[PDB]
Amino acid sequence: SEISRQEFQRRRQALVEQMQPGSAALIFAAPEVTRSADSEYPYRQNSDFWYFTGFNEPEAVLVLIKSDDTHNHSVLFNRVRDLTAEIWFGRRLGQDAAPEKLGVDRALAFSEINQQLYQLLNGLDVVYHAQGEYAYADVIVNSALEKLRKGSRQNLTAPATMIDWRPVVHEMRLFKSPEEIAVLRRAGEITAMAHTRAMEKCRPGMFEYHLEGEIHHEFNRHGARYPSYNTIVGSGENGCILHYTENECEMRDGDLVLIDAGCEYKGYAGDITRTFPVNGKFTQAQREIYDIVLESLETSLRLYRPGTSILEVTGEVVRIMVSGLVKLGILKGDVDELIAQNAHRPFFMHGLSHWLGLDVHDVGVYGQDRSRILEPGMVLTVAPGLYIAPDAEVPEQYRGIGIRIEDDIVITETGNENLTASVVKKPEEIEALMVAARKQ
Amino acid sequence: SEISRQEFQRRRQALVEQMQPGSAALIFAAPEVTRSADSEYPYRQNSDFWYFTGFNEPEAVLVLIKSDDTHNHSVLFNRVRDLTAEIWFGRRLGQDAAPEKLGVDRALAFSEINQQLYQLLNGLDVVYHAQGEYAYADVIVNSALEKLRKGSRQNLTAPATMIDWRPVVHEMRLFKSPEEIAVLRRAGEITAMAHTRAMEKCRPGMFEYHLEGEIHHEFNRHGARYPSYNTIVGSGENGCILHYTENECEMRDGDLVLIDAGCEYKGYAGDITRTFPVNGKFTQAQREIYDIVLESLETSLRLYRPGTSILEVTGEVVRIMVSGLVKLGILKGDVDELIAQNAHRPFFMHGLSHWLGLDVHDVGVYGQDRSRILEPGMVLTVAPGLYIAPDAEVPEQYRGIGIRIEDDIVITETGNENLTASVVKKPEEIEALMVAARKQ
Amino acid sequence: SEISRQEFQRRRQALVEQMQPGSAALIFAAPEVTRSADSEYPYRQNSDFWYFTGFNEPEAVLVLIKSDDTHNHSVLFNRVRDLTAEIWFGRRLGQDAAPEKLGVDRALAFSEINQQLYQLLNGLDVVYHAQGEYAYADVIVNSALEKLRKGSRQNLTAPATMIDWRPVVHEMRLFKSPEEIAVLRRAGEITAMAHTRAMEKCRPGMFEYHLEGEIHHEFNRHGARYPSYNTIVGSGENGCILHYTENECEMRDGDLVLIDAGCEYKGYAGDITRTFPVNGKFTQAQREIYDIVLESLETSLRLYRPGTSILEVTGEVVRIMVSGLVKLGILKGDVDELIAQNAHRPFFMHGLSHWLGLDVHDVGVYGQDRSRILEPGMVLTVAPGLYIAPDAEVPEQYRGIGIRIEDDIVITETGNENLTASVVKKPEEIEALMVAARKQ
Amino acid sequence: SEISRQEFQRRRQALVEQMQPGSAALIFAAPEVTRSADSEYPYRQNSDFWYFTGFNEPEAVLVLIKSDDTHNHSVLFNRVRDLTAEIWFGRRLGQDAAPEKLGVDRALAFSEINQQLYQLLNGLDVVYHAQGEYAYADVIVNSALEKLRKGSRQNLTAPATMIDWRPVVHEMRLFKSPEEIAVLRRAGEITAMAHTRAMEKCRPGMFEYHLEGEIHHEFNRHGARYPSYNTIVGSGENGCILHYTENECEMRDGDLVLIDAGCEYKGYAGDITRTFPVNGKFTQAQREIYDIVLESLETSLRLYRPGTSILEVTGEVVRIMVSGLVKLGILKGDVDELIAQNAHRPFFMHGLSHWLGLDVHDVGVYGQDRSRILEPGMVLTVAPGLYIAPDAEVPEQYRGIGIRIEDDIVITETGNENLTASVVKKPEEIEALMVAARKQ
Ligand SMILES: [Mg+2]
Ligand SMILES: [Mg+2]
Ligand SMILES: [Mg+2]
Ligand SMILES: [Mg+2]
Ligand SMILES: [Mn+2]
Ligand SMILES: [Mn+2]
Ligand SMILES: [Mn+2]
Ligand SMILES: [Mn+2]
Ligand SMILES: [Mn+2]
Ligand SMILES: [Mn+2]
Ligand SMILES: [Mn+2]
Ligand SMILES: [Mn+2]
Repeated sequence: SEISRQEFQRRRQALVEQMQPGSAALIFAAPEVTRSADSEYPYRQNSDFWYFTGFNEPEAVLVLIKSDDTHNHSVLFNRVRDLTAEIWFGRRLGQDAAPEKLGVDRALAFSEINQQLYQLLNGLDVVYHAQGEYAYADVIVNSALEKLRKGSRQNLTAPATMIDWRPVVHEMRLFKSPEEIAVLRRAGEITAMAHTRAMEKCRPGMFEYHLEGEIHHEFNRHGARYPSYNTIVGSGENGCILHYTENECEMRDGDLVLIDAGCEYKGYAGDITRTFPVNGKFTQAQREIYDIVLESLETSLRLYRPGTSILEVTGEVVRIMVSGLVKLGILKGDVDELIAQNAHRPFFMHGLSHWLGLDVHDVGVYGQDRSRILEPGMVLTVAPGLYIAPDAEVPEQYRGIGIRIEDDIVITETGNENLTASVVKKPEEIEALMVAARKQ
Repeated sequence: SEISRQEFQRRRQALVEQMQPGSAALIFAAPEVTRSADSEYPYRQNSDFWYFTGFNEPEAVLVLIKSDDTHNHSVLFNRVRDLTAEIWFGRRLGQDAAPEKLGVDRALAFSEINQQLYQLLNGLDVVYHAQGEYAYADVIVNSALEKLRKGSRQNLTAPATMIDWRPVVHEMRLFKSPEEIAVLRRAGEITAMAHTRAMEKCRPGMFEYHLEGEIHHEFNRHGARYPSYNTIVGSGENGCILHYTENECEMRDGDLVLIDAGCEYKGYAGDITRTFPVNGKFTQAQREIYDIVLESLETSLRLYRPGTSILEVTGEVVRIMVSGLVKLGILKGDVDELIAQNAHRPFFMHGLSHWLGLDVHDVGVYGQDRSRILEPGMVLTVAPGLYIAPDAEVPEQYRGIGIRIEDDIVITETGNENLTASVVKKPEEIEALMVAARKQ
Repeated sequence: SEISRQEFQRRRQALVEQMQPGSAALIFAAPEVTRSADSEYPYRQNSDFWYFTGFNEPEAVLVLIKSDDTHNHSVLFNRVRDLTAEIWFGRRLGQDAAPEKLGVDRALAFSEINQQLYQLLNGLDVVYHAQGEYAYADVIVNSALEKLRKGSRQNLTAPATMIDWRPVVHEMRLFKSPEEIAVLRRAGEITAMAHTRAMEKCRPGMFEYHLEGEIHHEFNRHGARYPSYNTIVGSGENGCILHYTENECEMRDGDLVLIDAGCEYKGYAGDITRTFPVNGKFTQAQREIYDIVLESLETSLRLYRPGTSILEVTGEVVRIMVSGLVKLGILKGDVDELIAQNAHRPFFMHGLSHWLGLDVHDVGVYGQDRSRILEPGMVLTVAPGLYIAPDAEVPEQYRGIGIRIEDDIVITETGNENLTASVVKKPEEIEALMVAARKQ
Repeated sequence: SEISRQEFQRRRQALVEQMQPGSAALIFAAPEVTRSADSEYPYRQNSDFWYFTGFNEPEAVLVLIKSDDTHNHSVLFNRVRDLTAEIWFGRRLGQDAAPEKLGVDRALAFSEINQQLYQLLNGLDVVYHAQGEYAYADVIVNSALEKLRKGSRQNLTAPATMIDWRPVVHEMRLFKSPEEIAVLRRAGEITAMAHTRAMEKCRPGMFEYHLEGEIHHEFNRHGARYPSYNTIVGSGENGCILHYTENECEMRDGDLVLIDAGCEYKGYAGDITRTFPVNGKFTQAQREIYDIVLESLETSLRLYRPGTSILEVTGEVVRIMVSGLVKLGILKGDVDELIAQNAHRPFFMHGLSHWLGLDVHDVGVYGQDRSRILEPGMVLTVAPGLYIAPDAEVPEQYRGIGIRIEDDIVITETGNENLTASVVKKPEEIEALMVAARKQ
């Protein structure tokens, strides 16, 4: 699966449709980023710039100009071609090939941007710009507007209105197209395959990072070179740390391991969590906590549909959790009183669901307390968990247990589709999978 | 292999030994670095801060104070402990545990640095600071010195002399200790194992990135989670691009593949290049170029020793190259005239050798044209290559061939030790290794 | 004459009337300005901040909030009272006295602005801000908007639209109210008195700066402590330099002296130029150039009225000038051809007229080539001049002559009113005035 | 009096003498400074740049290069000549005329500084630079050093040591040469003439600013165009505000007026304070406070000499003050106990003496509590005062009285010379002077 030329074109048009007449929108590429000294991290394009271009170079700027309600055109600034820079650091699109390759009307050298950008904004009424996203962008934009402001004797005028395009663009990204869902579907499959492999490879005596290596190799073999976020492999008490990425410990027989990992496929994020016994067999105490988290996930997957909200499903999860914990003697008292006192918060201290897309924690307005009514095309995670601290004042057998189970879904017309159900989560199925692998 | 507490202590003392009396040296940690939106790249500590601390947190500053020629002490600023930040993002050293863990006299909260740093520099004559390394550091340091400058009514005075410690510290890093060599030795072994595996797995129809996945998995299984630089896998004409990292192409029977990859083990970089046929059998034309590059490497490995230089060995390599190319009809004319006209430069257009250590392109003064006389403890690469452009005006059979062969060495008392010789480079040995694997 | 409380109130309301509902306008005070080391120049408030407040302290910000089409309110941030800062640097308004004194609804400490401003902008749709006017303002505003942008979990939202209020406010300042005209009328009288005094005091052997001292003393005695711009006193060849402020030369019998000087009365600028003989008697050559400049001024004063433009009157001046110069043999050829070739530009190389108000070069849109149709209430200068370079290739007697004559006017319903006609400009009247004084 | 070419040359050499061999010192000119919109304050050169050049243009940089202990040379960067910029804003030195006019070896265009400065610092060991003085300077200097740091392949190296030249240069400025003393002597005379005139012109009903106008006119007529600081004219209760510059009040019969004003002559500051009755006749209550302040001044003028300190003389002044106040019933108790409790501080709350030179609050180290031993050539103020608040709990007749009397002196071999004694300070002499004038 991939995103077509035509889809990138549609997105630009959909933004232009919402822009005021006599305006220009400016979307900047991400800077390169130092890892150490002269070496750089692998390049990651800005998600919003990527969304309208599918162009993976730095030092580029998309300018969409709306002259009026039926006339508009696109200008790309990008790096000029250069034999020496390309023998070294690899090929560039340049200006000649860009109009056709990327479907833009004009392409200009990024090195000429300060000489050209103000001429493009001259006489417009509005400029859409994401101020404070990048410093190099703010410098370029403020420098253009100052030229126009001070150039009234050269008959130049600046647009007096500056509008943030992020709310508009993030509201667009919140609703996935059929193509986007097809890509995210494959990101979910790739990620599931990686998690199944981690379960099948796990043995006591391996280190947490060994499972990270297995996962990343699986991402890569399907053409997802990078993860969408830093992989979490928290065995034992490390599973009580929500974003544990040290992954430095020897995995011990008797412990659970919590794996939170997701690939990045064509820009889009997978995001799955699975928790399982290192030795392939859940203890009674481990099952008791795991069952509460699994019921939470399974109930949420039933409930999520158009018309409800993350807040409303979260409330049901809290009920399931508080009731389960009371039955184990981890909480004491009346369920409804405990719910009203948020007595689950020491054990479940994060949100159930976030938007998913070009970023793992994707853009889009949630509403107060995540009360926004869900609609078809919204893509989100379902990620209940329970984390009992090593020093919690609860029965000994629950102390130092961290369990999360997380799936990725898309809201459909009548309910939801689970993108990550191809990796098992029922305990009996986890155990069968690990036994099968240990034979072979 | 690892670096001991005592070794970190020795390094600090070695720097303090060179500092003026009545001075303080300020060494800042690296900032966290955004990959996209709220997600961050895996943290990489500043190599110089790492060198004196082996401490892998951001928002930390080492202050070494030399009161006089026998009195000095160390102060660490680091992140305070915090239960909520640690349930989320994982554990912190804090101030209580830091003196013992890191061998410093005092530890203070990074959040108090602007209230404390000027009190530490008050009345000193010199401050050692790497100006322009990090903006957040320059702001902290300039803000401290301004307080002191303007506080003469509170009996405060600023050191009038600011010295860059980088030349001193980089001259220290240039000469590896026995422990550093032991670590780099293991980085070389780990990297060699990865390159052997890539050769053994390569088949036509696999993609360049598939070999990247194999390599990274091998790094990880030996406890080197990250590469020291972005992995290069350039098959066919892609091998003519020196830092090709797209690794996006299907590998074709008939083509060579150039793999440039290195692990990062305990901070230290491996750096190996091997070029081999995708189908396991070099053609006559491929052998003809490969043999020139291999002779270049083998001769350089014989020559490198105390007393010579990168420049002097490079001159021998150029002779070997120009002579080989003339014999193939790729160059025409008198060898010595061609050498004097640098007629190899269209085909070999980079340096033979760089320093290697905590950075792949390691710190240390090279001298003019890399004429610095080599001494025991210097660690460096030997990396001859020949790159014939797809459109070079040479016999057809050499066009689009990129070959590099690179090993890592340390200068010893009587010659050099090859850290990366455990992966094969003689063509007959490459071919045997790939045939053996293809059986199985 | 002065500006009333009620007038400041009217101005704010007139701006609020034009603002969108659910918006806030932010108007910042000028920073203090170093002259040398710890000493500062006399404080000059930002003209726009002054316009809405008549408040002459630094570190102040006016926030006008339009909740909707009938509800709005004002908030002032200003310096808190402080006994020690006031024993030293003199009295402050503070927060208690500000609402009544300045007619604002609320007053808050400037030192709390970063804690309060974002709460004032929370949930608004638009913010009016003059971006790039002051750096300290941009930092305050961007810091507030970032808090709101990132505070969606605390139910905060930033206005997505930022609008420059300068075009609106400068269009307001362009049309003077009856009170403003009364003040500018007195600024013109004060300035005229100063220029008359300079003529009456001038003797050969005095220095240019001596006339500057006379002028400034006259400004001050009428309660205009500061000039509106740096005083020009260019005798002889110095009169060929348009903004000559060195005023360092001995004034010579035989030379003309050009005095360009203006007071600042209650914020408003006077701006007069008079040129006269140092010895009180114009030569034939001096009269010949002076008469052309005077006819230019006198014709322009007849012509300026609603319905015409600076461009249209400038064209008449150019005709008068080119014709006069041709008659003197300073230009050669056909008048209309010379006009079409802009042959006056070596001698008259600046505009005839600029807007006048709180700034000497006052705000307001001129239109292309200053073609904007004039309307009652516009206040402007009329300032023709001719400058013949010491090395111009013209008859010897005109070389090194600089003459400008400048008056300040306001456009009325049927023509214009001359605010600066109380200082003489007809040569016979200049000469009588200087003879009378010499007796003283 | 003026400062010779030779003296500027001597100063540069005296600095070069103290510089390390293989170093360059960088001294930047002051920026132009906005008063409002496009209008600028009168230009004031940086005192340190002025000290070595007597050059009064912006955008200039003096580079003094010490190659070794007998070889050094000077380079000026300054504005290029330009006919259009000079017809408008007046003449420029340029590069051709600068070597001779300013006694420098080479002059280069300021517009080429980023292309040339790094070539001047290449290969030096030390750079003397006043970091944080001006932002435009820090940008220029850091940009040069970065070029050198990163240009090792072009055989460039940066000086690793940066030293603040301000301590050295300010220690030079602290000791005035015979020429400097001659100029400061004339600044004292000019300032005294102005203060005598203010006394002679004062009548009840005049405003405070009227005396400011008289003073400034007197400065100007002697060729001191600008004051060295903003003039203070505090009548009545305004005299209790130390730096009262509003000067807005009608002067009332019965009140004292405190005038603090100083001219700037050839860069050097006069600084005199005189307090006198508005109506020409001191009351008993006014005399009682005035006599304490005058005894303080007269005793200090006797005491100041090489070997003592500002601290030591201040202690004598405090004794005189506490004793006087006790006799008036303004303080109660034992003199020595009151002195030990600093019981004078409500009434005398500033220092007695500051250094005087190119800045009114001149550069130079004071020592702890101003304990530095005085030496011939030091120039300083002597400025005791007593300020009784309108609401002080003291006998009614002393409330709202502000009196300061300040003279400028230079330490000589055997004592001091009073530069400002030509304006009267004994009350009987003040009264005679005002009576004489009233006849005018
Ligand atoms: Mg347990
Ligand atoms: Mg071929
Ligand atoms: Mg003449
Ligand atoms: Mg009284
Ligand atoms: Mn997750
Ligand atoms: Mn998630
Ligand atoms: Mn390599
Ligand atoms: Mn290498
Ligand atoms: Mn004028
Ligand atoms: Mn004017
Ligand atoms: Mn004073
Ligand atoms: Mn003083």
